[PDB]
Amino acid sequence: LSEARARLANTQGKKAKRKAREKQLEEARRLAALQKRRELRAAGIEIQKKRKRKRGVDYNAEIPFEKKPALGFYDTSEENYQALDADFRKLRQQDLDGELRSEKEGRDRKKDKQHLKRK
Amino acid sequence: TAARPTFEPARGGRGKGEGDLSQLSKQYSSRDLPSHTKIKYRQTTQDAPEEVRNRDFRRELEERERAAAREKNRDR
Amino acid sequence: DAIARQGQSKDKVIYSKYTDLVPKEVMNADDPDLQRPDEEAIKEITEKT
Amino acid sequence: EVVLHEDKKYYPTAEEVYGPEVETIVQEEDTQPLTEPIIKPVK
Amino acid sequence: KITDEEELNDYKLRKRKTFEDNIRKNRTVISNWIKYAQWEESLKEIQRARSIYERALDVDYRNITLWLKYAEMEMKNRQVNHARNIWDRAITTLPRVNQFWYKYTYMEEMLGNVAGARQVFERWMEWQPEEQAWHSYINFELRYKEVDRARTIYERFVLVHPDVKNWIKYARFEEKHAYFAHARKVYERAVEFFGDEHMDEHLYVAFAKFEE
Amino acid sequence: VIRMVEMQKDPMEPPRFKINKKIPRGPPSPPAPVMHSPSRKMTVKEQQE
Amino acid sequence: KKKRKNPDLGFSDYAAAQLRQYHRLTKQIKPDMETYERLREKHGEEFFPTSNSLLHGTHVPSTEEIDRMVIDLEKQIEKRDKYSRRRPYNDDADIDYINERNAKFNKKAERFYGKYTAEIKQNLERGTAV
Amino acid sequence: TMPKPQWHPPWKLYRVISGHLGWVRCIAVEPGNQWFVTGSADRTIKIWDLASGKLKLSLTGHISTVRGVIVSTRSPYLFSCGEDKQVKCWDLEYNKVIRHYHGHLSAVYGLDLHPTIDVLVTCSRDSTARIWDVRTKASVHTLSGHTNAVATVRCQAAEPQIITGSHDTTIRLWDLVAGKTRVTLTNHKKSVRAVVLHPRHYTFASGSPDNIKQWKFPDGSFIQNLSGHNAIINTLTVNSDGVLVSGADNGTMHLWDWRTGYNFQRVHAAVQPGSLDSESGIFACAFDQSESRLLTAEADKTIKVYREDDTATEETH
Amino acid sequence: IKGGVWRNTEDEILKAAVMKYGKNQWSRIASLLHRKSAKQCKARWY
Amino acid sequence: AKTVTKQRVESHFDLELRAAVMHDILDMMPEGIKQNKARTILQHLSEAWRCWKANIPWKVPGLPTPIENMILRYVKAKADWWTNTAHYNRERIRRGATVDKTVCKKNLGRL
Ligand SMILES: [Mg+2]
Repeated sequence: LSEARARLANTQGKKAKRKAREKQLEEARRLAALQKRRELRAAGIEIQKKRKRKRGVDYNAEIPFEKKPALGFYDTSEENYQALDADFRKLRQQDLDGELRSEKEGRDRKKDKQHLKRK
Repeated sequence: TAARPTFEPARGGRGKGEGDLSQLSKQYSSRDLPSHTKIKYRQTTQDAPEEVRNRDFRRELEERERAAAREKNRDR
Repeated sequence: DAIARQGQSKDKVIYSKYTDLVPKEVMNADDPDLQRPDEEAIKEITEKT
Repeated sequence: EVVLHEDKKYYPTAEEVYGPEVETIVQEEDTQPLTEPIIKPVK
Repeated sequence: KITDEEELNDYKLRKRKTFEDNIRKNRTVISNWIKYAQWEESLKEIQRARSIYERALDVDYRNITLWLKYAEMEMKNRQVNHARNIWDRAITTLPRVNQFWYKYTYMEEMLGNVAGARQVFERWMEWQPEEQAWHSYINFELRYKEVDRARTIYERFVLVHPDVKNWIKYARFEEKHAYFAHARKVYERAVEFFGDEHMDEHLYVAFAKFEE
Repeated sequence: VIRMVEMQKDPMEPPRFKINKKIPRGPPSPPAPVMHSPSRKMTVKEQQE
Repeated sequence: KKKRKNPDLGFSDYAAAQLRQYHRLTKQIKPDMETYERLREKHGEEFFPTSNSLLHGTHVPSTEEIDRMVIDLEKQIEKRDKYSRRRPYNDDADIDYINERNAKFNKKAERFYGKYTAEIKQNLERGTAV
Repeated sequence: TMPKPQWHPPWKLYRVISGHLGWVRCIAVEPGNQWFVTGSADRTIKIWDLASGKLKLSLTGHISTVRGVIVSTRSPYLFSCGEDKQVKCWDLEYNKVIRHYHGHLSAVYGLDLHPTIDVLVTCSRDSTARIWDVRTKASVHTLSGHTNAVATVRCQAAEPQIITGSHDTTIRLWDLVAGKTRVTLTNHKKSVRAVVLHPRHYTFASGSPDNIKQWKFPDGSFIQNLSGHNAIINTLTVNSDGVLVSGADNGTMHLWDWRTGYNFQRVHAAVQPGSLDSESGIFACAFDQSESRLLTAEADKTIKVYREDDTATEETH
Repeated sequence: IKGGVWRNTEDEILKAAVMKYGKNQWSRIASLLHRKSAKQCKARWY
Repeated sequence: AKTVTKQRVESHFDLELRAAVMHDILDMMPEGIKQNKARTILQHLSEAWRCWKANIPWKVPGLPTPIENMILRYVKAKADWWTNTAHYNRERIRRGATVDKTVCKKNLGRL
């Protein structure tokens, strides 16, 4: 029965399971390098690192494959947009992304269940 | 995933002869050596367009149709 | 039409009006308007090409 | 009046589906083999 | 919790790399393009997103919701004249998509540009769209004022959509705004125009109800 | 006035530069307007069938 | 007292829902006659333009107009985001899925094949009989 | 009634040729009415006798379905293309392949010969058309600019020398010299799968499942709109007497007046005995050089041959 | 050393395994039930 | 532009069959269809081919008759290709011609 439940649950193969673990390990080593770099910037030690790749640094530096918006019949050279408020004392990685679909739905499912069982 | 269909093909115009001869490579196949470097043309007896222009095709077609039907009749 | 021809030239022919959607008339018979241009002009364009 | 499996005639005849005026031509293997050519050279 | 703009730019690097990789993978269906443009507009970096929508229109210019999202980004971020250019290019390249015309005549009315919406409606009646388009332009007029110009629109609409139901609706209009003599002139023009052998009952039914 | 001589090319000289480098396909020419008919009307029943 | 009924039929088109949504927004709006008569008296001859008059590249809307447009468009985005209402999740039904996507695919199977596969489910619930 | 249409005598089937083992996807007539080629999905090309309807030769060599076949008028050659990705020249002196035209990234759907230059043009599924020199087997130009598979192509000697419709619902009129689009005609709503050229009047027709359209040549003006044959049409062919033939995927075939745009006959032919009701379909149709026989390559692995009915007017609208 | 009498537990695992794997994969179902082969699972089903 | 030589033949055939079906369903749907639902019809065609090979009678209870007829058409076409390839390789194996071992196993499995 235990093997029956454990095999009725599974849908993933070898490569999906190694990629999920690789994603968790990449997240862990990213938080570790983040802590090391945060300490080096907090005390203040300007050790620079390397980069060995052709593409990839072209994303933050500039607009990647930029197409200019086609212009005509209306002057649009004067108007501009206002940048985002930084606010780096409340802002979190979850805040930029927005709430998760599973998280919100999960929450409601909770509420739903609660009300049903209470009634 | 890995095993997946296509739903769009690979487009042409970005390799070996497509825009600037792929910037003039010095690589060439053995199938790209000179071969049949002379176009053969239709001669006067074959079906040259001088001979095809004046021909009434309907009479000759009807005659060949009649001969084929007569052959099929005389066989059985 | 000028907002339609951004990167095109001035002699490019594009269709953007509703008068381009209405059918023309029957164009009755052997009219010298709808004719393949000229056999010597055909030979000239053939030689150029 | 039993019909064996060896006959079992489905799919009625080409003369029955197209009629008498249409002449039906069933062509398996061909006249003039691949050595005997189409448009002939000037000999 | 993110500190100063180094770690913020690292997060932006990871997200833009993920989106550009998804674009490189598929290059088709615009959910990747729209999601990447929404993520770029959510961080108020809308020039990146202008580039994203222009690239996505280079991929597929006949996809109407892509135009709708790009123009509603430029309306949402207070860039009126950009969005105005976008709607003009939209109604130029897709003249049969009525969505663009309804939203652009709605934007010009919400911005207070009356005559701009009049000119867009006249460009729209150049294409001879449908019943609902002419009714929306009549409703635009009657919402403001101008029973005479709306009557001219009705004249054009009965000349370019000959149908007994449209003459009945214009008759009901001339009833409801108390121009019974003008309505009678419309009646005497309609019953002569339709002829003798074609008509269905409804014209003479509504005209008998009027004279009742 | 400038006298131009074409440089004399070495026969025993291999290709000079890398050519295998590849960049993605650029933007196509400006989109053409569609000139379609007015959207024949779709019904709920046929949409379900 | 007035009374108006407007239910929805089936989907059938992306343009019919647009038209319904446009009739809703265009009945909700209210015109200001003061700004209208002001711009009319300022513009004069060209206030009733043709397709080709001159004013295409002239209008500059003030802050109140663009604020009204932005607030209206935010309300329209909210009304669009409320389109697919989540149906309440009961856990008393015998679940026949092991994933999160399997439940919705079984729901689609019950949508499409649910009219035809009505005897076999009865056979299952009565004990694989009949 | 603004026009008065010319009376054309109705057509009738008189010969059903059979012997392919796959969908007959192409057909073409020799310049001398002695024989005609078909190409089919049984990976062969069959020379048939045009008078007797007898199989004259069978030529193997393709790896996949044969999609287009054409006989050259200036040279004694037989050009063929396939889903193989292979474009071939068959020397009919030897009945062997002498030249293969390499460079299509995917399946090749049609091909046409330029009538005066010795230049082959081909359609492919990789959204391109290619321009080949016959003598040097090399790609002169790659006509790119369609976004979906390219279905049909034609050639003139006069202006725009290459006209091609495709599955992106557009039609591009090109420049053979430059290699760039001159006119993009977007009027169709569904995929253009057949373009055809009129022999005299310097107009052309184009077909898609919504409707069929007639068009002036220099810049593509709208002239007319021939409607009523609403199925997926695969081929169009023009008679010099102004008879237009539209054959569809559902086997239905309509006969049309070129000038007035009038439908004078509808032909719904029947399938072969073993065949299935869902298998009625026309992939190709061609007139002979006498323009008095109509050869249709069907989806029931048949060649059906039609000729005019010799009985006088029982017709005229 | 395969087979014998069928219990309710093996039959319910067999039902759930047909619900997961289908009626054309019997060696994936019989890997879920020891002391029962694929022919036995197929026969017990039908 | 790689050539379909000998080990790409079945993969190229089944690559082109899918494309022909895609073009036909893009032309066959009427004007107000959401232009989704291509993948499902392709799965119905693959399942119809499996049910042809298994000699299982294939019927989907609700399905539009143009889609059902088109799937039957292309399944008959793939049946013809499969069967003619089997006849050809069986004649080759009978005469003693140069054949692969994999084509012997595939041909036994088809026969
Ligand atoms: Mg495994």
